[PDB]
Amino acid sequence: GQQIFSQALLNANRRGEAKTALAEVQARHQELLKLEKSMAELTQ
Amino acid sequence: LKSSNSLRPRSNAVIRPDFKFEDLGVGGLDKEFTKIFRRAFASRIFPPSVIEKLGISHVKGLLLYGPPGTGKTLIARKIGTMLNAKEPKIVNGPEILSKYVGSSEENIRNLFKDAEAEYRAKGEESSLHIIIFDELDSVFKQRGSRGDGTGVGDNVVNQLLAKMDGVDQLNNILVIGMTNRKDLIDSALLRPGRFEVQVEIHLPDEKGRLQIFDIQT
Amino acid sequence: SNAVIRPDFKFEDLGVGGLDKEFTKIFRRAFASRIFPPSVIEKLGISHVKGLLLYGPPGTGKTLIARKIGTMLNAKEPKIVNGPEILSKYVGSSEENIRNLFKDAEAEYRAKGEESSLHIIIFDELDSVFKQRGSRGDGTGVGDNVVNQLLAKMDGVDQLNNILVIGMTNRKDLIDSALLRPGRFEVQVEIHLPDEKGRLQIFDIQTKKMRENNMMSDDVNLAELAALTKNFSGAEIEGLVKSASSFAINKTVNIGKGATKLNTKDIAKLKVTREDFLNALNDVTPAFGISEEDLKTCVEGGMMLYSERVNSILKNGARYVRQVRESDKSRLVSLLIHGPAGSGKTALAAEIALKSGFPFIRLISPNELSGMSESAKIAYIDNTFRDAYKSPLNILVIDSLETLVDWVPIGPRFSNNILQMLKVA
Amino acid sequence: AVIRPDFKFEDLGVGGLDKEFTKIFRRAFASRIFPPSVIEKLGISHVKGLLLYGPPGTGKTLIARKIGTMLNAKEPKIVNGPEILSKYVGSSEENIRNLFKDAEAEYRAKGEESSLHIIIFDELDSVFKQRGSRGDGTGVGDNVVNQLLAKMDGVDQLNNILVIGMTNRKDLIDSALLRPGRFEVQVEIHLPDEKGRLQIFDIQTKKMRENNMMSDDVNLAELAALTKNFSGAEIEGLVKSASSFAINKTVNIGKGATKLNTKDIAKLKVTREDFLNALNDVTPAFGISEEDLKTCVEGGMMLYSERVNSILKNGARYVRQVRESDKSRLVSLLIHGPAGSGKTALAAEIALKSGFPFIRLISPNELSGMSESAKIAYIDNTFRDAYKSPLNILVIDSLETLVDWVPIGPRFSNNILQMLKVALKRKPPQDRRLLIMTTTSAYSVLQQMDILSCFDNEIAVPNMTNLDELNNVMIESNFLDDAGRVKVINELSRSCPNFNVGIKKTLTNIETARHDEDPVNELVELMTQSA
Ligand SMILES: Nc1ncnc2c1ncn2[C@@H]1O[C@H](COP(=O)(O)OP(=O)(O)OP(=O)(O)O)[C@@H](O)[C@H]1O
Ligand SMILES: Nc1ncnc2c1ncn2[C@@H]1O[C@H](COP(=O)(O)OP(=O)(O)OP(=O)(O)O)[C@@H](O)[C@H]1O
Ligand SMILES: Nc1ncnc2c1ncn2[C@@H]1O[C@H](COP(=O)(O)OP(=O)(O)OP(=O)(O)O)[C@@H](O)[C@H]1O
Ligand SMILES: Nc1ncnc2c1ncn2[C@@H]1O[C@H](COP(=O)(O)OP(=O)(O)OP(=O)(O)O)[C@@H](O)[C@H]1O
Ligand SMILES: Nc1ncnc2c1ncn2[C@@H]1O[C@H](COP(=O)(O)OP(=O)(O)O)[C@@H](O)[C@H]1O
Repeated sequence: GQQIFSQALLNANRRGEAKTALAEVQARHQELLKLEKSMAELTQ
Repeated sequence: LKSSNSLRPRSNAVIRPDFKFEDLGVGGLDKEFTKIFRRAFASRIFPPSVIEKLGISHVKGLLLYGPPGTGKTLIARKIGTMLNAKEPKIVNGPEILSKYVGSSEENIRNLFKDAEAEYRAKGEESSLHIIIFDELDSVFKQRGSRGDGTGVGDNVVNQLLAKMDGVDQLNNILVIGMTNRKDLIDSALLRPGRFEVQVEIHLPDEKGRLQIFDIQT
Repeated sequence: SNAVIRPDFKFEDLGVGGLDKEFTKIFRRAFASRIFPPSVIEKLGISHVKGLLLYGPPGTGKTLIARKIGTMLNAKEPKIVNGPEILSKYVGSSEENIRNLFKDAEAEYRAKGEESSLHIIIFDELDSVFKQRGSRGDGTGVGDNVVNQLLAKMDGVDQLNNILVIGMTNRKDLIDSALLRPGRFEVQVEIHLPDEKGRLQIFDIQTKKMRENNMMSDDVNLAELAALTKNFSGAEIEGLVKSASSFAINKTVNIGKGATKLNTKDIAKLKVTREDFLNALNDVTPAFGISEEDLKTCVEGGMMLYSERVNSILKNGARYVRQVRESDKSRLVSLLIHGPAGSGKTALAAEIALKSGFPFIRLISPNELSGMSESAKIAYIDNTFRDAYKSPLNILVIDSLETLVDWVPIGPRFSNNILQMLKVA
Repeated sequence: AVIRPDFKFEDLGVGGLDKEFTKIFRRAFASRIFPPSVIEKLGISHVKGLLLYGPPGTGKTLIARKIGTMLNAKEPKIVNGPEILSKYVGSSEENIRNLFKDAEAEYRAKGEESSLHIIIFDELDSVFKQRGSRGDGTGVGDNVVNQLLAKMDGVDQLNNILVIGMTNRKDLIDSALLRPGRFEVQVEIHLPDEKGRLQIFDIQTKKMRENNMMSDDVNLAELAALTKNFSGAEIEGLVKSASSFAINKTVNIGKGATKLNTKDIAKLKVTREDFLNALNDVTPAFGISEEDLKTCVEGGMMLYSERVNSILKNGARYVRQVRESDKSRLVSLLIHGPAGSGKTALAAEIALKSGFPFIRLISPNELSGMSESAKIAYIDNTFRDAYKSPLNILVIDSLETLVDWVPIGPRFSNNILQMLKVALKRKPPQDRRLLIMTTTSAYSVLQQMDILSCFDNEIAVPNMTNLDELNNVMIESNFLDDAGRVKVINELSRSCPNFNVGIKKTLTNIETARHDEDPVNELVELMTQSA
């Protein structure tokens, strides 16, 4: 005769993968921007 | 639209003057309908000018109580779905409790955002909103009483108190509750400004029985 | 340059009726240090108070005050927080949230020193989360941590000296003790029901624009209405006005019977009459004035002076009422009426009571206690006596003492504990 | 090294707690004064853990704040409790074992030469609660205790760390940390005594007195006398509250507009009455007593007869005896007599005149509303409290009512009675003295209880009977003029010479007759029926 709650904790899981889903998009993004710049010159 | 002079009761009336109490389909109760419709749905028909010169804010609460199987939910339903307003946000009795440390009270907070948003955005011309608590007497019990050994029986009531009448105003809502035992609801919920009009619904008299029979068949 | 409280300011413009003696204290203790030359107060080597608590029964006006203080004081925008809004799911987000409120005050205080502007945060309803740490409430242990964080941040090891916190509640005895120490929530004020003059002030405030827009009949007499509404709190006068308006306004549209009656002529001469108010007294009813209805009901049969001894006893009673009213050292007087059963005792006692005009009148009878357990009875009785130490003048009436102590001659049987309680009390 | 060469502790804010300062200094930093060589030669290890605790608002935070600047210490690391915790898994634990790197690196670097590193945990009880709480949830509330415990017990020979943990409630702390090697020394900080009270007032009013902002009228000694149970925080609140009154005489807040008399700004000065108003404003939160006895004698004495004087002299004799002798460590007295004659006032008066450190009264008034077990516990705690101070006076009121006597059963609570019977014969602990005065009105009932054998001496209080004493009380009460007071007594002499009333009823009748008709026809009339 009593009753219980529950809680959450965010675990390295996100400490890494979610921060990586910023760093690893913008950085591959940096590679893609470089590609785009080179293609622009090539097309010219 | 825009009327230079001689404006209407309401460009988009909630009751819409083609209305009479023989259309609802609830027999018997007749004085109750009069008192309810006068105390609540009378201040939302007159032109905004006179009401604004009168400075009276519309009543934002309705309580129906009575024995089992008398017609309460019928009234709630007909009021919900025979008007000109946004759709009701129904909640059943213990539909609010949630698992984690902070989800029930967040759920209670969730119910008001569209109303505050539209009131903030527009003001006095926001359409009415309605939210119906079913079987109010399940969770909202007197604070400090035996039971709810867990610390929920207070926080839930607390959030609702703070949210119906707080430092930030709001006057485009109408909340209705239904129950069989009004002696257990918290006392601070039954003051003017929170659930103002209370109505008992009793067993029918004989003529009312004749009315109900004619309504059913 | 930025003296908060606005060089010309009057309590009259706040818009709160009654409570003329509290604002004096609040402003004297709280804001009486911040509108003075900094050099002087620096010499005085004191620190501005940083706490405020407002407590009382529901509907007495303890949220209006906070709002007006927030809005009228030429400070930063107030930071409102509703009661249980702090908590959060993830571990450690609740405690972090309560220390996110203080960041900007500290941010200003490091830079501009003692020239920062006041910051004000209002906690609505304190007692929900800040209970006395130590019990077993949830099974997780969050509330203790939140109380902890607030404790450490209000005073702590670092000085802020440019912040103010306001709090409201209906139950003050559950707040954890450490909060109430001086240095945290210093000034504490009770807000209670008004008297007659406060009632008149409130009626004046509410029906203000009423009158100047020429929508009130000339028949209504506010003094009479203030005299009628005895135990009304501040939040039910507004209900009365609303109801009176509904009665007055219903006479035109005729909701339900038939519409289209709304026409310029009818609505061009709206005027709330006195009858409307009297009709509205039948809709709104007090919540604290629930016992005087019993007393008036006890003399329903009516008083008939079949003799003169009746007159003599009544005069003696009135004499005693006068004596207690006029004395200063006689703070307690007790009387007894005895006589054969059926002789009409209760009616006479109530009948004396109702003419007194005292602020506070209450009655205990076997009626109220029926169905209760013993512990429940003793608790109720004690509560009722402790409630009678508030108002300056009070009247209490006990009915049928013998039946309260549950006497039957067969045993004899009776309950001793209640008897002792009454004798002691 | 470990204390600055330029320091004497006189300059500091902390005052009134000097014994505690010496104990901490002796047991904490003493071992780090000599060169290291001595300590190992003596085979003594260093202390590692400290605990400070007391009621809320006693000054512990002030100490914790100033000690760092006080003793040439490395800037202590301050962390409040609930910030160690964090969202992500493993973050709290690493956070705990993220504090000790600098000291440990210095330790590996420089052996025993390493300087002292001090870290203080404000609010120790927040996170380090009992590690057997249960709850079936996220276990971060336990592994933190394990992490600190590992880094503090299995230290790997780190002998240059002192942790100071401050709390308001020892009981909530996990017991695993209260053991040798781990928070060995515990120092209690309790409420100040009178002299420290004066120190605190002086410290608070330094800057005031220096700048000539206080009137010479003010007398600190009187104020220190008045504040019976005020802690330092309450004293500061008093100071600023008293200041607010002086402030609020030039600036008239609310009323009128802002009217600042620029001349009186330079003549601002605080005065005694302002302090008195302030005393009326603030109240303490401890209280205990010294008010109930004062209100119990509000009506005051009249010395209407010699009997009062004789009784008072006897009481003075007894208090002298208990004060002087060391073999008499317990004395009990009974005061019995007719109902309403006035017993309670006399005992209260004697106790008040005694002037012992320790005084309380027990009355049915306090105990009202409680359950039997609660009453038993209350009385027991009160007694246990009384066994503390070197000298003690205890008063017991209306014993018969405490035992719930009604003569029809006769019904009464036996448990309370027998508890009292055992308790009134208990000699206090060694080298303590106690003096009990109990009052009653039902001597015969007590005789039937056969509890008359634990009373060393009994005192009667006969009510007055002679018309002279009536004249005395009447002249003291100023009921009427001189001729009135004469005529009434002349009339009463022949109306009813034999006379037996008491005292309380007399005052009541006097007041009533004053209210209605101070002629004979009321006062004498009532006086006659009552007798
Ligand atoms: N006055 C009435 N006129 C017509 N039908 C009615 C009336 N009162 C009740 N009924 C009939 O009763 C049915 C059930 O009533 P209702 O939904 O009000 O139950 P309830 O009163 O909410 O009961 P409970 O207290 O158990 O929740 C309705 O669908 C309707 O057909
Ligand atoms: N003394 C008063 N002066 C002015 N207005 C008042 C007064 N008393 C009540 N009112 C008005 O009536 C209402 C009082 O509601 P309020 O916001 O005070 O709730 P509350 O009393 O704080 O309720 P609770 O304390 O239970 O939360 C407001 O509309 C307020 O303007
Ligand atoms: N002078 C009077 N004295 C007594 N009763 C009077 C007098 N004049 C009128 N009455 C009427 O007499 C009735 C008194 O009945 P009441 O119930 O007070 O009697 P009671 O003895 O108190 O009741 P019970 O027998 O239960 O003790 C009421 O109807 C009251 O109006
Ligand atoms: N010499 C005196 N002896 C006793 N009472 C005195 C004396 N002088 C003045 N008084 C006043 O007489 C009153 C004595 O009342 P007290 O309450 O002591 O009566 P009591 O007999 O203890 O009451 P109870 O009958 O309830 O036991 C007090 O107001 C006290 O101040
Ligand atoms: N000797 C003293 N004893 C107690 N309080 C003092 C003393 N000297 C100054 N104070 C004042 O009392 C307060 C200290 O309270 P604090 O120790 O923070 O209470 P807590 O026990 O909650 O930590 C400060 O505001 C300080 O100015």
